[PDB]
Amino acid sequence: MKHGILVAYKPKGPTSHDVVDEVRKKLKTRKVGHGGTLDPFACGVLIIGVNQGTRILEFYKDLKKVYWVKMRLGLITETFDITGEVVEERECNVTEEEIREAIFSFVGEYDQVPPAYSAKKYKGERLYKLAREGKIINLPPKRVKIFKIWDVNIEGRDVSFRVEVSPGTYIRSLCMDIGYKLGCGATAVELVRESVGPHTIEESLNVFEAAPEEIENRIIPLEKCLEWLPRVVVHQESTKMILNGSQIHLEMLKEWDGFKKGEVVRVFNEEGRLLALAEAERNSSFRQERVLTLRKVFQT
RNA sequence: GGCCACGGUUCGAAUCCGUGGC
Repeated sequence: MKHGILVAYKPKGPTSHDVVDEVRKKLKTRKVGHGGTLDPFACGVLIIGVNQGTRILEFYKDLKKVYWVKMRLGLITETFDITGEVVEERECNVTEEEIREAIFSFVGEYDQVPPAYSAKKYKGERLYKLAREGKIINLPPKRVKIFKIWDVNIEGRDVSFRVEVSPGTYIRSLCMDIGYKLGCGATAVELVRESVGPHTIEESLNVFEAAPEEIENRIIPLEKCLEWLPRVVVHQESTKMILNGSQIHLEMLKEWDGFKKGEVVRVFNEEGRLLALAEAERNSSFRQERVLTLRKVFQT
């Protein structure tokens, strides 16, 4: 029974949950989840948690992502992709200069409204559910930031490019907005998430074509997970304490590794075991004041 | 853990997580 994260590949077609089920089918379990959904029409990196690993999934939602996208100008749908049933073709007569101009005009920060077809919630129901019932929701915008755009390739009306964006950014909205700026409209047709944080699509595995063994081996152990984030070590004695509630104090730490305030921290004992993730209560300077407050404990 | 309500995450998560209650 392994416990950790699995960098999987979601083929174009099935939903993010269809991925989980596939996994939990192979590993014969139920403790399975993902740390970030991918629209069915898209494909790429999908962080999948196994057993105790599901507990750390929430930390991947804050990682930068890298997508390769291909939108089609002059196309518009209600879902912002090619799976929409209400399409509207529009005449596109813009110069490649006007296109690239619009594309890079988005590098930076802007307020992105979430597509009505999102998993966001309004009043106990999911937007995509409400949208299908005929009620479109207009949620408040989210200041999203586009870090950079590269490998732009223009072919007639099919524009394509790579982009790195902050967490919570919708590539569907990005395209729709670029199509607006261009007046002809735009719709995402192909979307490929090349990476989430440091997890590439190369390090990924197509759980749908692999066997249990193959899937098992590719699971990263809680220790090796969340490579980013500060890691502190505690004297082998204090371990039993931590595994039984108990906050962490100065006299329990053996190594520091500077960190912030409410910043998450990894807690290792001496034998080299992840004991728990905890939020700092201070900074990182030189009395038994609780210096770290538990945030999650692992009974692997 | 389980059973309810509410959120989260790039859309068909009841199924994963997180918050409240028991």
